[PDB]
Formats: sequence, C-alpha cells, structure tokens
Amino acid sequence: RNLSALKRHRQSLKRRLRNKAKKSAIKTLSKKAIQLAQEGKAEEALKIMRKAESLIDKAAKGSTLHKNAAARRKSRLMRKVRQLLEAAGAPLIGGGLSA
Amino acid sequence: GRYIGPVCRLCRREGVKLYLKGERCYSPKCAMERRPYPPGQHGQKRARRPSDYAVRLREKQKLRRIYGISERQFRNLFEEASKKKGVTGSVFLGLLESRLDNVVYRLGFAVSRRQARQLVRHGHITVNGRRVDLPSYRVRPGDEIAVAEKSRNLELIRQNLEAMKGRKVGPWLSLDVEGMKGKFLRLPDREDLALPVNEQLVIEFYSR
Amino acid sequence: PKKVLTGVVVSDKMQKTVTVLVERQFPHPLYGKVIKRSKKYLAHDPEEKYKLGDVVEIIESRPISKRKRFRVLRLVESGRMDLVEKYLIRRQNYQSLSK
Amino acid sequence: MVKIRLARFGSKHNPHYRIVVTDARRKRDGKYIEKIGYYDPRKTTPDWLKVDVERARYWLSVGAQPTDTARRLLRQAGVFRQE
RNA sequence: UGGAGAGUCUGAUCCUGGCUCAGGGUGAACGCUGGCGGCGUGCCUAAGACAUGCAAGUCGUGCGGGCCGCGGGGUUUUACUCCGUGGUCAGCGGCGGACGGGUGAGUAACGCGUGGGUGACCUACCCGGAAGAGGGGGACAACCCGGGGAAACUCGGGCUAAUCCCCCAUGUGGACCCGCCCCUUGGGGUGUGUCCAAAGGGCUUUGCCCGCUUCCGGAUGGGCCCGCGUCCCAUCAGCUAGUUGGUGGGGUAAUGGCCCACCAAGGCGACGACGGGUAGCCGGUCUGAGAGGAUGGCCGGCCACAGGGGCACUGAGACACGGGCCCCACUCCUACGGGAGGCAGCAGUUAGGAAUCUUCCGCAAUGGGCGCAAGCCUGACGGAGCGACGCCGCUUGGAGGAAGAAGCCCUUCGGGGUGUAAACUCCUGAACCCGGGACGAAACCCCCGACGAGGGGACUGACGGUACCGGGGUAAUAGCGCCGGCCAACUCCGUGCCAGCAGCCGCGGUAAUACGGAGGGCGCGAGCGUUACCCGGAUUCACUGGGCGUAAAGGGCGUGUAGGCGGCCUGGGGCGUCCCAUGUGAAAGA
Ligand SMILES: [Mg+2]
Ligand SMILES: [Mg+2]
Ligand SMILES: [Mg+2]
Ligand SMILES: [Mg+2]
Ligand SMILES: [Mg+2]
Ligand SMILES: [Mg+2]
Ligand SMILES: [Mg+2]
Ligand SMILES: [Mg+2]
Ligand SMILES: [Mg+2]
Ligand SMILES: [Mg+2]
Ligand SMILES: [Mg+2]
Ligand SMILES: [Mg+2]
Ligand SMILES: [Mg+2]
Ligand SMILES: [Mg+2]
Ligand SMILES: [Mg+2]
Ligand SMILES: [Mg+2]
Ligand SMILES: [Mg+2]
Ligand SMILES: [Mg+2]
Ligand SMILES: [Mg+2]
Ligand SMILES: [Mg+2]
Ligand SMILES: [Mg+2]
Ligand SMILES: [Mg+2]
Ligand SMILES: [Mg+2]
Ligand SMILES: [Mg+2]
Ligand SMILES: [Mg+2]
Ligand SMILES: [Mg+2]
Ligand SMILES: [Mg+2]
Ligand SMILES: [Mg+2]
Ligand SMILES: [Mg+2]
Ligand SMILES: [Mg+2]
Ligand SMILES: [Mg+2]
Ligand SMILES: [Mg+2]
Ligand SMILES: [Mg+2]
Ligand SMILES: [Mg+2]
Ligand SMILES: [Mg+2]
Ligand SMILES: [Mg+2]
Ligand SMILES: [Mg+2]
Ligand SMILES: [Mg+2]
Ligand SMILES: [Mg+2]
Ligand SMILES: [Mg+2]
Ligand SMILES: [Mg+2]
Ligand SMILES: [Mg+2]
Ligand SMILES: [Mg+2]
Ligand SMILES: [Mg+2]
Ligand SMILES: [Mg+2]
Ligand SMILES: [Mg+2]
Ligand SMILES: [Mg+2]
Ligand SMILES: [Mg+2]
Ligand SMILES: [Mg+2]
Ligand SMILES: [Mg+2]
Ligand SMILES: [Mg+2]
Ligand SMILES: [Mg+2]
Ligand SMILES: [Mg+2]
Ligand SMILES: [Mg+2]
Ligand SMILES: [Mg+2]
Ligand SMILES: [Mg+2]
Ligand SMILES: [Mg+2]
Ligand SMILES: [Mg+2]
Ligand SMILES: [Mg+2]
Ligand SMILES: [Mg+2]
Ligand SMILES: [Mg+2]
Ligand SMILES: [Mg+2]
Ligand SMILES: [Mg+2]
Ligand SMILES: [Mg+2]
Ligand SMILES: [Mg+2]
Ligand SMILES: [Mg+2]
Ligand SMILES: [Mg+2]
Ligand SMILES: [Mg+2]
Ligand SMILES: [Mg+2]
Ligand SMILES: [Mg+2]
Ligand SMILES: [Mg+2]
Ligand SMILES: [Mg+2]
Ligand SMILES: [Mg+2]
Ligand SMILES: [Mg+2]
Ligand SMILES: [Mg+2]
Ligand SMILES: [Mg+2]
Ligand SMILES: [Mg+2]
Ligand SMILES: [Mg+2]
Ligand SMILES: [Mg+2]
Ligand SMILES: [Mg+2]
Ligand SMILES: [Mg+2]
Ligand SMILES: [Mg+2]
Ligand SMILES: [Mg+2]
Ligand SMILES: [Mg+2]
Ligand SMILES: [Mg+2]
Ligand SMILES: [Mg+2]
Ligand SMILES: [Mg+2]
Ligand SMILES: [Mg+2]
Ligand SMILES: [Mg+2]
Ligand SMILES: [Mg+2]
Ligand SMILES: [Mg+2]
Ligand SMILES: [Mg+2]
Ligand SMILES: [Mg+2]
Ligand SMILES: [Mg+2]
Ligand SMILES: [Mg+2]
Ligand SMILES: [Mg+2]
Ligand SMILES: [Mg+2]
Ligand SMILES: [Mg+2]
Ligand SMILES: [Mg+2]
Ligand SMILES: [Mg+2]
Ligand SMILES: [Mg+2]
Ligand SMILES: [Mg+2]
Ligand SMILES: [Mg+2]
Ligand SMILES: [Mg+2]
Ligand SMILES: [Mg+2]
Ligand SMILES: [Mg+2]
Ligand SMILES: [Mg+2]
Ligand SMILES: [Mg+2]
Ligand SMILES: [Mg+2]
Ligand SMILES: [Mg+2]
Ligand SMILES: [Zn+2]
Repeated sequence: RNLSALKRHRQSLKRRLRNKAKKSAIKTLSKKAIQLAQEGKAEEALKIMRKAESLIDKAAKGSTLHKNAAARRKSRLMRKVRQLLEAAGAPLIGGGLSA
Repeated sequence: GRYIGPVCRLCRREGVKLYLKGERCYSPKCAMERRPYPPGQHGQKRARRPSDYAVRLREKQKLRRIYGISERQFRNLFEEASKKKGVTGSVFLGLLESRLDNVVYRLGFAVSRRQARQLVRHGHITVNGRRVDLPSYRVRPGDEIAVAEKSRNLELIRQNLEAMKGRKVGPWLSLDVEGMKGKFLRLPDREDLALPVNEQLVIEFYSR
Repeated sequence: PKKVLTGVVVSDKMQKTVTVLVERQFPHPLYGKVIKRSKKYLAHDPEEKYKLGDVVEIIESRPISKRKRFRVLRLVESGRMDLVEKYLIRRQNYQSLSK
Repeated sequence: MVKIRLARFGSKHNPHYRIVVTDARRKRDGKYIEKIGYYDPRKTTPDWLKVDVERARYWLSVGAQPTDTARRLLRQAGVFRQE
C-alpha cells in the first residue's frame, strides 16, 4: 500500500482553497458593483467595478479561470453596470467603461 | 510422414505400372508382371462398373501416389494452381514437377522418387551452391541442382550416374554427368509429361 | 458544406419556429424500386416570416434549441397547401386503427 | 507532443520497423499520422533503410520529436546534412 | 477464372414437399492415439470471489531540513560555534499519475460507420515568430513543543526556505464595455476608457545551457452539431410535463431546456412513435458462382465500464481501474467507540464449467513518464514455459530381395491372399556426442568541430551457447475412422426381433457384405474420429431466384382513405438517372 501519489491529494485541497477563495471575492465584489448600479451611485459602482475586473484577470493569471471564462464574467459585469447605470445615467467616474 | 510401406501393391490397385519402386518396376518382377489385378482377397474377382465418383477418385490417387505426397500438400498445391493464371490442369503438373525431390529423380540422380526424397532429406543436394534438405523446395527455372561434393565420392551417386552416361534427359532439364551438375531450364508442358493420368478427371474430383 | 434541404412548412403553431417536411427519393438497397421517405425538421424563423404551405430551403445551422439545428434559408414556392393537406390527412388516419 | 519513432511490424525474432510520425501517447503499434520509413535491423535485404528525407524535414519544421534511434536512422539517411 | 448433386411417400409413375447426407469453417471441447521444430494462439461460463508478489513514478541543475558519519576552522584548554563532505529519510515544490494495460457489464444510442459543420470551441509538453522579467511583501509543511486514539490516524502552539503565494510597477501585446470600418451567426481591424505579465537555477560565472512571462501562428489530440446507415416482437398503438417552442438569466472552453424563472401550447407516431426482447460498433472474418447469410475472438480504430449507486475537487486535460467524499452489499482488524479493502493490470487461487497457461527471464532491443545529463520506473514490451488448439515444414528409412518362407485368413482343396511385405544383402545417417558460435546493437555518452552539419571514437543482452556452421554417428513411434445405398472398400465365423448398429433410408426373428470378432480392403496420417455451432447444398423467405383451380396459399362481397402505379404532343427545369474531374475511402487483412 501507501503510494505517495497521495501527496497529490494533499495539494488538491490546498489549491481548492486558493481557487474557492478568489471566486468568493469575485462574486462578492461583482454583486457589490451591480448593487450600486441599480442604486444609481455611479462613482462608487465604477470604482468597485475596476476592482472586480482586476480580481477577475488576476484569477485568470493562474489555474482558477484560465480561459475566456474571466472574459465572460467581465463582459456580463460591464454590460450589467452600464445598463443599470442607464437609470438616470450620469457616468461620473467613467473609469472602467468606454466613452 | 509420407506413405511408407509396400509400394508395388499400389502399382496393382491403380491398374498402371507405378515406377515408385524405381528399378525392378522395369525387370519382370514389378508384380505388375503376371499380377495386374489389385491386392487383397477379392483382387481376382470381377470388379463392378465404377461410379463416376470412383473414376475421379482412382485418377487422383493414381497421380498422388505417383508423386509420393500427402493429401495435404497435394490439395494445397492444387488450390495454388486454381488461383494462378493459366490452365489449372497443366499448372498443377508443372508445380508437382517443380518439387526438388521430383527434380532429383527426374535428373537421374536417384533411382526412384522415394530415393530422391531421402537424398534431399540428408542434404546431399545442392541448389545454386547451397544445400537444401527439403523435398518440397520449389525449383525455379535457372536453378542449378548439383550434388554436394561431400557426397560426390559416395558409391550410390557414382552408381546411378554411371548408368546415366548417354541417357537422355527431359526437354526442360539438362545435366552435366561428370561434375554432377544439373539445371531446371523451364516448366514442363503437358506434352513434356508421359504421365498416365487424366488431369481433367482430377480437377473434376475437386469440384465436389 | 452545411447541408441544405428543401421542404414544405407544415406547422405554424410555434413561436419563431416552423416545421418543415422534407421528402427524399432513393432506390431500395435490395428490391431496387425508388422509395419516398420524408423527415420533419424544426427550423428557426426569427422574423415569423414564413407561413404554412410555403416551400422553403433550410440550412444546417448552429444549434438553436434541442431539436432545432436548421434555419430557414429562403422561400422557394409560396403557399401550396396541397402538400399540407396530404400531411394533415395522413396524420388524421391515425385516429382510426387503435381499438 | 507529436513524435517520430519506430513501430515494429516484423514477426517473432524477425523485427521490421516502420519509421512513423504519431502522437507520443498512442500505442507503438497503433494508429500513426504518417509512415515515413522502414528499418530492418538484421539487414536482411540490400535496402534495409529508406527515409524520404524531404518529408521528415517537414515534420521537423513543425516540431515532431524523433527518438534517439529515430534520429540515428534519420541522420544516417542524411536528413540533417546541410552542405 | 465462375454455378455437380444424392437418399427417403408409390405395387410402379410424374409433381409438390419436408427431413437427411456429401463441402467448407471454429478462441473449441470429447474419445483413441501421439515423434521433432517454426510461427500463431489459449476463461466463449460467474462483469463471481480473491492469498501473495510485482504492475507509475521521477527530478538534489526549484527549496529548507531530520538522523548517522568524516574532515577543516575561530580558542592556551573547555563550552559554544563557522565551513566543507558522505549515506539515508521524508517534507515543501514541478512534470507525469487522463498515456499505456484490462474487460464487454451497460448501451438500439450521433454509441458506432460514413460524409460534413464549428461565425459555437479547447489543446500540457513540441515547432516558428514579437516582446519582457523592475521592486516589495507573506504563509504552510519539514523541524520543535503539547494533547487525544487500541488502531487508522488526528487536534493545537511556535520557527523557516523556494521555480509556493500575494501587492506595486513596466503594456510588445492581450481581455472587457461602447463607437466606427470591412466581413457576415460570437470572423478581422480600429479608437477612447478600464483590467492583466513573470522565477529562478546551473556551470567551462561576462557568456552560455535548463527553465519563466504576455501574444500570434503552426502542429497534434479533443468537445459539440448535422445528413445518411445500423437486430427481433404490432400478441407493444398510441407517446410526451422540461414535454415542444419563446424572452431573459445561470453554467461551460463552447452551441444547446443543460439547468432556472416567466410566457405560448405545443412536439412525436403506421416512413413503427411508445413499450418489450436482444446487443458494444466498425476495419474485418467465415461461407457462397454471386446476390446473400453468418460473425465481430486474436490484431487496428471508436465507445463504455472499473464491487453496485451518486458526487465533486485538482488540473491543459478526469467526474479519474492501482485519486477523494457519501450510500449499499461483502471480506479483514477491532480495546465495540471505530477503522482498512476493491486483479474486468501480470502471473497465481477458488468457484462454476465440456473447457482455456507460468505465482517464468530480462531493460539487451522498441515504446512511454520524469531528468541538462548520468540515470531511475515501466507484468507496455521483447523472450522463454505449458497445451497437436491452428497453420506450416519434417522423421518413423532407401536400393536389391522368391512365379513367392512361417503365422494368420479363405478354398471348388487344384489353390488363392496378406506380398517385395518380413527375413536377408548393400547405402544413407532422425536422435545423440564434440568443437566453433551469432544477426538482432547503434545511438544516448565522450573527444575534434561552436553542445550545429560533419568527422572520429568507447560501453551496451533477455532470448542463449539458443539459432547456424563443421566433425562423428545409430535403421530408428503409427495411428484413427470406414467397408448395405448416398460413399472408395468383402469374405469367414459367432449371434438368432437376442446381444446390439443407426446422419437419413433401414439392418437382426438361422447362410446377416449393416450387429460382434477376425482376415482383407478403402480413406486420411501425428493425427483420426465425435459432439456443438456457422455458411453451403436450400431456387426451402425465391433482389438475382418460388408460388396460390385440385398439392400449403385469392380476403365471403363491396365502397373507399393513405400508399403504389400512370395514354399521346410540346417546352422550362435537371430531383431520380448517366458521364467527367476531384477529395475521401487509415494501417493490417484481401
Ligand atoms: Mg511528487
Ligand atoms: Mg459574502
Ligand atoms: Mg477547472
Ligand atoms: Mg487456374
Ligand atoms: Mg521447357
Ligand atoms: Mg465448387
Ligand atoms: Mg410561427
Ligand atoms: Mg433557444
Ligand atoms: Mg392522436
Ligand atoms: Mg490518444
Ligand atoms: Mg544525401
Ligand atoms: Mg467472364
Ligand atoms: Mg424413387
Ligand atoms: Mg401418398
Ligand atoms: Mg416402399
Ligand atoms: Mg426431395
Ligand atoms: Mg459446394
Ligand atoms: Mg462439417
Ligand atoms: Mg494422453
Ligand atoms: Mg509456441
Ligand atoms: Mg469473461
Ligand atoms: Mg465468439
Ligand atoms: Mg523476482
Ligand atoms: Mg573543534
Ligand atoms: Mg572546497
Ligand atoms: Mg547528503
Ligand atoms: Mg541530507
Ligand atoms: Mg525528496
Ligand atoms: Mg490512478
Ligand atoms: Mg486505455
Ligand atoms: Mg473488444
Ligand atoms: Mg429498449
Ligand atoms: Mg443515429
Ligand atoms: Mg455520424
Ligand atoms: Mg465524423
Ligand atoms: Mg521573502
Ligand atoms: Mg516571515
Ligand atoms: Mg505530511
Ligand atoms: Mg501553525
Ligand atoms: Mg502546526
Ligand atoms: Mg508563480
Ligand atoms: Mg497597445
Ligand atoms: Mg485602449
Ligand atoms: Mg499591473
Ligand atoms: Mg518576487
Ligand atoms: Mg481538428
Ligand atoms: Mg439561452
Ligand atoms: Mg473543466
Ligand atoms: Mg421551468
Ligand atoms: Mg419518417
Ligand atoms: Mg449485453
Ligand atoms: Mg471467398
Ligand atoms: Mg447459392
Ligand atoms: Mg452483430
Ligand atoms: Mg452486425
Ligand atoms: Mg478475450
Ligand atoms: Mg457503473
Ligand atoms: Mg462504480
Ligand atoms: Mg497537468
Ligand atoms: Mg473515482
Ligand atoms: Mg469515467
Ligand atoms: Mg486494482
Ligand atoms: Mg462483533
Ligand atoms: Mg469445477
Ligand atoms: Mg501465454
Ligand atoms: Mg537461467
Ligand atoms: Mg526498455
Ligand atoms: Mg527505452
Ligand atoms: Mg527532457
Ligand atoms: Mg517500482
Ligand atoms: Mg509478451
Ligand atoms: Mg488430447
Ligand atoms: Mg524395402
Ligand atoms: Mg554403414
Ligand atoms: Mg548486437
Ligand atoms: Mg553491429
Ligand atoms: Mg570543445
Ligand atoms: Mg556523429
Ligand atoms: Mg542503455
Ligand atoms: Mg551468451
Ligand atoms: Mg550434422
Ligand atoms: Mg557410417
Ligand atoms: Mg527395420
Ligand atoms: Mg466422401
Ligand atoms: Mg460402394
Ligand atoms: Mg459401427
Ligand atoms: Mg449359426
Ligand atoms: Mg451365420
Ligand atoms: Mg434371413
Ligand atoms: Mg461385415
Ligand atoms: Mg454400416
Ligand atoms: Mg461387423
Ligand atoms: Mg483389419
Ligand atoms: Mg503435419
Ligand atoms: Mg479435429
Ligand atoms: Mg443447414
Ligand atoms: Mg438461399
Ligand atoms: Mg420452407
Ligand atoms: Mg426451411
Ligand atoms: Mg415453391
Ligand atoms: Mg384434399
Ligand atoms: Mg388447396
Ligand atoms: Mg372469391
Ligand atoms: Mg378461402
Ligand atoms: Mg408518362
Ligand atoms: Mg405521380
Ligand atoms: Mg423535357
Ligand atoms: Mg442532376
Ligand atoms: Mg471516387
Ligand atoms: Mg488497404
Ligand atoms: Zn512396381
């Protein structure tokens, strides 16, 4: 018995906690941004959106989201905050988005 | 292991002289002299009109026993001729004639087929400089069939070649009698064989 | 090549979708007479353009739904309801031959 | 990674190889991309090695990796000679 | 280049008609018998259960240590402590455990075959090209301390390194929103805005090797989609609730009722839906004149499964045979609280079964993983072992030898047969002995040359002292079926509807060529017969290629739905049809 391929499993549970953590931030930031887009705060929503995006691409850097998955979440996020900003638009910061 | 036993009995059972005994199938002892009826207790009884199957059977046996071959190699050679281009009937005969043992006999190296088979088996035969101990080896045209110089001084070879002096050889063969050489010039034609056998009957024995 | 078939729209009753019936002629592999088989495709109609009885080309397309892999290329022949009548009648015979 | 190697097609005690382009992950006697040569190691015939250099050079421009022995036999047929 | 029929219904006939046989095949098994070698092949049943051993690791040129040992230092001595080095152990980290090996259970399905789509996508390592690597910060093992448990193991506290992790920067470039251009399904370009890079190690240490980062392309492997084809039952006729479609959303690499909410009421079926039975599919294989039937073992390609069922994690890739969690059944340990397992991997065991092998050698070759390399692992593989299981080659002697011994068998008692067969004469020389003795092996590596081309050189065997060669050399296994017709081979005696033979037709109730033995003969021969199964004959499911007055078969009659089929002329089209080119039709097999 006792293969030391078991080492692999020990590392699995390491990376599981790495991946799982960054995603949880992503979601918790993404929602946050949208919550202010719906609530018409433009500057704060865009400020948070830039941090969301940064966290997304940073998770693409490694083995969490590596593919165009990160680009998926970005796309959906920018669409949602722009459209939610369409209610009394006033895009104050205008940082994250294009003119 | 081929048929091994009394042979001049099959001389009788076929009704034709079978020279498998070599000599003494010539001297009036062959038992085809003054005993042309088949063997057994009922040999001298009046034989019944054979069935159409009986005819093709006795013709195939008449050929098979002549070349001294198991049924297995016999049929595999036949099916080989059935596939090859040309007349199945004569192609088969050319193939049987191409057996190294048969060539040896045919070149007058051996008194008989069987003797030719033993001579091949014991490696006394050269082919293009190489020893070949398989009686089944297919001779090609242009192959030199010699006698191993090891055995050239043996008294059986000098015995047979002594009587081969001035004896004529088949039109598809030629031999040098002093150096104990020989050559397979080409495949024999139907007319090149005096075989008392109807090939069509044999072909017709395998259609069933 | 994307496969392209020509058939007759036998169903209007969906939204943004039409059923196309496509005949097909081929010699029987053993008995050799020419037999006529036919298959129904669910084709995508984004503009609700094509109506019942239309004879339309249908093109192999990126999957739209379960059971929808074709889109309506163009209109061949407008509104010959005799085809639809053969299909409807044949459907209608099945109410017999049960009990 | 695509590789250039040998595939054994002789019989027992009689090996004959087929210099072959295949994915490293397939069986050695399994499905390959292209047969680009044969190798007879007992050298039974006058021609016991054939290569078609200019095809091997193709598969090397795209990064097939030859075995140590494949490279031995390729070099012998002059695949790498650049003069 | 290819096509044979026969027996059996009648007193006899012709026809119809089933049954039977001759042929070929097999992962075979059974009986008698059994000499050698080569190449193939070998659990078809319980996808039943498994003792034992091996079957996937590797890298010290990513990093820090523990234990055991040696040497050299700072000191007058000790204590303490610094550097070098050897062996070993794991740990942290990277690449590989998704290949390769096994099975045929599930599956009638885009599962497979075949031809395509992907403007709906992914692809580690490999190849080509562009560009870059600046600075800072942190943690968990190992280690040390402590606790619980019988054990498996487990919990807590503290220190620490890195090619582990994170923040800043730099923006070749890439990603996202929006706009514009060209394309046309989410393809390419562009603008503003936002977001995103990295790691070191080694020496022959000034330069180079192994790595690292972003991007484009290539190559390879793959996902998903579609047309067509894919067994039996209609004594299965109706099926369907995410079910069919829509809008939006979630998810994924990616389309998609894949999932979710809401809306519409749809979708499928006699061209066989739904249900039941059966089953991996193919390249092929077998048979057949072919059309066809049968089949999918070994080998190659695809799929599915890993005790049964579900599930996700890590990852380029798995929902993972030798990884994880849970439920169930079973075996084992158990301090009764709780634990450990998973040969359909190689051998091997047991069960079942008519039946299926060695607990073999080897890393020498080929191939695969890790490694700068040296090298390590590889029951993949290469070989050997067993089994007439198949195919093939080969031996049990050759030549002379009596108008013909003995024995046996028959007889008209004259003789006939076994039979040139034996004896016996001569010749050769399977076995076995002796010596020599391989190919498979040349690269990796070293040296010259620049670690390139090129040249040069060195180590490297399981099989195996086997193959093979040379010398010497002995007459040295034969069996099994059959002899009434089909079907090649006949007499004697024994037995008397007995004992029994038998594929079919039939033999035997005192003269049996059919039973049993013998003599003899026919057929094959290291085999020969038998049983089972497949095709053939069978034109006996009739496309090729049959029929229905009396032989089996016209619906009791009509009307008519679907479907099938369609008179003469002309014109368009060109769907079927025919022609040309072209891509495809893997390798093997043929
Ligand atoms: Mg490891
Ligand atoms: Mg939260
Ligand atoms: Mg993932
Ligand atoms: Mg012929
Ligand atoms: Mg001639
Ligand atoms: Mg025939
Ligand atoms: Mg509509
Ligand atoms: Mg849809
Ligand atoms: Mg209905
Ligand atoms: Mg593969
Ligand atoms: Mg050259
Ligand atoms: Mg013709
Ligand atoms: Mg009759
Ligand atoms: Mg009658
Ligand atoms: Mg009668
Ligand atoms: Mg009949
Ligand atoms: Mg036949
Ligand atoms: Mg048979
Ligand atoms: Mg025995
Ligand atoms: Mg063998
Ligand atoms: Mg099995
Ligand atoms: Mg089978
Ligand atoms: Mg061992
Ligand atoms: Mg000291
Ligand atoms: Mg030193
Ligand atoms: Mg050490
Ligand atoms: Mg150490
Ligand atoms: Mg270690
Ligand atoms: Mg595993
Ligand atoms: Mg596999
Ligand atoms: Mg299989
Ligand atoms: Mg079913
Ligand atoms: Mg299908
Ligand atoms: Mg398909
Ligand atoms: Mg395909
Ligand atoms: Mg640090
Ligand atoms: Mg620290
Ligand atoms: Mg640990
Ligand atoms: Mg701690
Ligand atoms: Mg701790
Ligand atoms: Mg990193
Ligand atoms: Mg730029
Ligand atoms: Mg920009
Ligand atoms: Mg940055
Ligand atoms: Mg750093
Ligand atoms: Mg592709
Ligand atoms: Mg959708
Ligand atoms: Mg994934
Ligand atoms: Mg719903
Ligand atoms: Mg249909
Ligand atoms: Mg099954
Ligand atoms: Mg054939
Ligand atoms: Mg036929
Ligand atoms: Mg089948
Ligand atoms: Mg089939
Ligand atoms: Mg098997
Ligand atoms: Mg299962
Ligand atoms: Mg399971
Ligand atoms: Mg990986
Ligand atoms: Mg699993
Ligand atoms: Mg699986
Ligand atoms: Mg296992
Ligand atoms: Mg108990
Ligand atoms: Mg048993
Ligand atoms: Mg074996
Ligand atoms: Mg040994
Ligand atoms: Mg090896
Ligand atoms: Mg190797
Ligand atoms: Mg390497
Ligand atoms: Mg090991
Ligand atoms: Mg093997
Ligand atoms: Mg036996
Ligand atoms: Mg004799
Ligand atoms: Mg002598
Ligand atoms: Mg060698
Ligand atoms: Mg050599
Ligand atoms: Mg140098
Ligand atoms: Mg060189
Ligand atoms: Mg080596
Ligand atoms: Mg040796
Ligand atoms: Mg010798
Ligand atoms: Mg002698
Ligand atoms: Mg004797
Ligand atoms: Mg017969
Ligand atoms: Mg007869
Ligand atoms: Mg009998
Ligand atoms: Mg009596
Ligand atoms: Mg009597
Ligand atoms: Mg009587
Ligand atoms: Mg008798
Ligand atoms: Mg009988
Ligand atoms: Mg008898
Ligand atoms: Mg007898
Ligand atoms: Mg034999
Ligand atoms: Mg047999
Ligand atoms: Mg039959
Ligand atoms: Mg038929
Ligand atoms: Mg019938
Ligand atoms: Mg029948
Ligand atoms: Mg009839
Ligand atoms: Mg009647
Ligand atoms: Mg009648
Ligand atoms: Mg009537
Ligand atoms: Mg009637
Ligand atoms: Mg007409
Ligand atoms: Mg019509
Ligand atoms: Mg016309
Ligand atoms: Mg046309
Ligand atoms: Mg063509
Ligand atoms: Mg081919
Ligand atoms: Zn004679």
